[PDB]
Amino acid sequence: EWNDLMRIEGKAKPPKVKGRSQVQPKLVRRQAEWRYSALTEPFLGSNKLFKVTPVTWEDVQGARQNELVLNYQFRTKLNRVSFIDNYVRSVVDDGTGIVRVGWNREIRKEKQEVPVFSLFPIQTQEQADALQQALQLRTDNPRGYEENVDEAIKESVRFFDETGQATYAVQTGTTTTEVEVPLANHPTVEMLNPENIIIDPSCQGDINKAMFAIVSFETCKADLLKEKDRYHNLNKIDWQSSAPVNEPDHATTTPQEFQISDPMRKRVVAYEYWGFWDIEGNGVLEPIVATWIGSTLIRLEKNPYPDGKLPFVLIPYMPVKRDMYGEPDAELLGDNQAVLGAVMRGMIDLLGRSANGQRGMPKGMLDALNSRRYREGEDYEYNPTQNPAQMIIEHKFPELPQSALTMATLQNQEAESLTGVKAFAGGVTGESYGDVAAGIRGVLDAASKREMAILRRLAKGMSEIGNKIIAMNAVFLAEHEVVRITNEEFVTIKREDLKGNFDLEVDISTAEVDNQKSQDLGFMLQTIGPNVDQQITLNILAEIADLKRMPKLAHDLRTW
Amino acid sequence: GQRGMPKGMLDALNSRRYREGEDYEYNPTQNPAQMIIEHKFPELPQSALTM
Amino acid sequence: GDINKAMFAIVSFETCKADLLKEKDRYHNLNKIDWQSSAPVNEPDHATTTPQEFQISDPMRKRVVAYEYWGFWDIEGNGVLEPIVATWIGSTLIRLEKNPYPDGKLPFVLIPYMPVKRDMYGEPDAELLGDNQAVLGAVMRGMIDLLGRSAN
Amino acid sequence: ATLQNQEAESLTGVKAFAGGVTGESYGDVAAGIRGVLDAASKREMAILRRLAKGMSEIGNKIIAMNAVFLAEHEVVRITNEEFVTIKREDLKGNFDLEVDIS
Amino acid sequence: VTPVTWEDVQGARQNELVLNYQFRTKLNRVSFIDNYVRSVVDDGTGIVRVG
Amino acid sequence: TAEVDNQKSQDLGFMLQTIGPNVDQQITLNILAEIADLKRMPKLAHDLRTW
Amino acid sequence: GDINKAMFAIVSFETCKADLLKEKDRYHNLNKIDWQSSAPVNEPDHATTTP
Amino acid sequence: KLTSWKNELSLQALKADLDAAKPSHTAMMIKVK
Repeated sequence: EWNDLMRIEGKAKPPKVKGRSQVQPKLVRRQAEWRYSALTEPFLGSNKLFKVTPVTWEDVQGARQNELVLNYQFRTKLNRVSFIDNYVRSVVDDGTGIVRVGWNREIRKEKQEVPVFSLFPIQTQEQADALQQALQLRTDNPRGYEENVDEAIKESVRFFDETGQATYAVQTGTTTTEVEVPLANHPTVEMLNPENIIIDPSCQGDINKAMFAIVSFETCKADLLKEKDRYHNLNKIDWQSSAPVNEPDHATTTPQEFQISDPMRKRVVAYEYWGFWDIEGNGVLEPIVATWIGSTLIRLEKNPYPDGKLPFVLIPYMPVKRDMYGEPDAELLGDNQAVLGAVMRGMIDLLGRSANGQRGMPKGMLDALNSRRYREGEDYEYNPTQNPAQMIIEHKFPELPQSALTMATLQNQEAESLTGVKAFAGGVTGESYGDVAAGIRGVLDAASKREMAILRRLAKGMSEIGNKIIAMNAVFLAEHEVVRITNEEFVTIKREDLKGNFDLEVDISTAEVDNQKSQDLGFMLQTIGPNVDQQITLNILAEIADLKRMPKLAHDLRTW
Repeated sequence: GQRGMPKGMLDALNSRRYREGEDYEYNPTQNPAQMIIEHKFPELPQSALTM
Repeated sequence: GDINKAMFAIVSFETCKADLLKEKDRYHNLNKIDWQSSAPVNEPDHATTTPQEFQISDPMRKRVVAYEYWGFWDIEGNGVLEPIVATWIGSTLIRLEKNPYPDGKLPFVLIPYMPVKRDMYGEPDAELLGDNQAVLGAVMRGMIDLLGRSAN
Repeated sequence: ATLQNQEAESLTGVKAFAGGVTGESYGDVAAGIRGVLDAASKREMAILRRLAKGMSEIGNKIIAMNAVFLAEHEVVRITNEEFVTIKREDLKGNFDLEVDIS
Repeated sequence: VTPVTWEDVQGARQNELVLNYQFRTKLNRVSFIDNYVRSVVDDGTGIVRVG
Repeated sequence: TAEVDNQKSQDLGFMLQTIGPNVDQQITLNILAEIADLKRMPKLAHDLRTW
Repeated sequence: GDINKAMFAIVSFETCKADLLKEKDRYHNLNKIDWQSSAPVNEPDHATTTP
Repeated sequence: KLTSWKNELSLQALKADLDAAKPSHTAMMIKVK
């Protein structure tokens, strides 16, 4: 009903009349139209989307590493602008937004020739110097070590890492070995159609208290074959039986008649069950996942993600107390839209149905010749009894009553009062999102704070998504990938500490936050004596340089 | 949007010509400018807005 | 609603024999092509500004419509999809090979003016303004008719 | 006529002789910090960012293609500096670079 | 083009120089920009082919 | 609230200005520690405290 | 009129067997309970959004 | 056979895919027109 009100469909459409208009102005569309651009801007003002801050003094390296990895992943693997637009539009239009977070992995086996090296004891000072230079290069610059050191010295360094004794290796022969090259290792974030996902109704208004959640999506055989070990009973599946046209419950934009010729690439609907079950029957509930296509159960296993919660995030546009869902603005504005449309139709019918351009002539004022002369457009002579100035009538549009304009203005004012959105005012709440930047001594009009609250509600969901993705990256990503992305030493996170989010805090980053942090750092540097300690000054300067996006200068200052 | 026309002002042919949307001729006894009425919305009283 | 999730993309363009001969190794079966059969006028589907009756005398410089297929196919039949490219003119397949570009994605970029949630395409401003334009035109026509039809 | 014009301007958000200065404020450190613009400017800014995203994608694709197709001597001629080599394995994932409109 | 890490300055400068030279020499930037913006505004969606 | 932290920072700065910087190093280091803490700089505060 | 001076307070909530079994020591006589007899539909006094 | 691949697409598959995808594009183009 809300979508029909938004798009003027269903009951919202005016009745069809042969001799009258069928026009309706779009009020809810307009109010949401400024809201979209009001909300979307804060999330796209800077190149960096996520900000990670340490909780203690020991967490700085981990926070920097996780921030770099998360920013790289969001910049490369996802289209940020489209995702933000879809997220904001769904939240505004439906009142509730469900986000699905998952992991995508694909590995290909390849065979490459690998040289065989035979160890030999280190002799003379030249070998020791070469090994020391290789170790120093690895410590200072991983990329230079990977590109320039060459394979034999790399093998020597690996043996030094494994065994304390230094050794020298000489190539003997080449042997073919099987190596796995992963094409894609990146998280996936996707908005979900509300009709697709079904949540436990007995959750008592809290998503975490929900026992189970079921989501239906479109998939092909290639996606299932990407991870062969994960799925079973693939041969028993009949692809024709499970089709988008066959299941009316699934809501999708795919045409009903579209079918790909290749059986491997054909799309079939599948279901998943995320919830808690008593697997051992002793009264202990643990998270599980189950996937079935049609009537065949293909996948059954425990929850793979470390967090142990359902990978869904809900964000309400307008919260309802002790309720999970939210409400849009169409509920308050449907009546006003209907009344405004009725008034506008009345005015347009009034103008259209009237006769315009016609001319009325009294009988007997002009005889045949004079009437013809008047019609052609030349001078004429009339009977003095009738006065052409008054008797000749040229029709015009009727005058509009003031009641229609007054009522249209009243409906518009009531709509703006209820919604809190004006045509050409507001929208600048995003510049004041930063706490240190503008929260301190920041005065905004009454209309800005509602948008501020909505922005905070969206930012909470964004922070939850970031935390989930960080938790997944802590396990799935390997050491060499993180070293390649960050070009720094790796920091390890213990598996038992993964359940509880310590040492980290995730929040949306804005341009003004960085400027205010730079000003605070400058003030702190001014307050402390420059000659008190050189290390503190160098670290402060490096922190200031980082916020200004000069990494070479910051690295030079740090290692000075 | 309704239109009311007095009886006898226009004969059959002139009435049809008026209805189609072309020029016509009327009897001088009655004046179409005042006789032809196009109904409109009534004016809202000030009492409702004041209250 | 995601361009990256698309399995395939097909684009039609106008080309001449010289362009194909620029890279002889890439294309095959050039002799079997009948140039007259494949023409912009012959195919109503292709949309172009070229005049229907315009024709270049030189056979080498004559323009013919061609099609390309950018998508993922299971080349080895073991369930692994890899990007490919295929070009055909008329009913003859001239080129077939893997994706040359390092990125491995379809070389197309889509930008929407006004995004539609869970949809690829966008919308212009004419959708909202058509009725207003019609009403304004009607009012202006009424005013001009009122002035013009009067005797002055 | 005035009502139709006002409704069209409200729906579209574009006026006759106002606005259009959003592009000068696109710079992040330039004007995004402590930059206040009217409500009508932010829609144009959003559309401009949507265009800039496609421009960045085009630039990334062209850089990826230049990484393979262009030879060493051509790049040396263009830049008049020493050549820097990029490995073929790193071509799939865009590391070390970020492209944006200047 | 901006570096992500401290080692990327030379590569960023090289790629920026090459890209700017190519776009300045091999293309008519003004006409391309006008066509791009006009098509995006008029049709609501713009498709760019890179080769 | 955010403004409470700012006002506490201003009060600490005023107290640091009023008291002689050289009368006691421990008091100055401590005051700098709470000033850094209110600015969300745990590492700087820890460095100042254990200096 | 004072909450602290209140002698008793009674609250009704919805729970499952797993919640009670989380801490087995606290609860007794779990077997004697019949789950069907005590249901949200059975008790009109309890107000909840559960269907 | 243009290529040495074990499974080759052939022109009929591409033509069938184009014919299948055509109806949606044809309906969409009406809005742009």
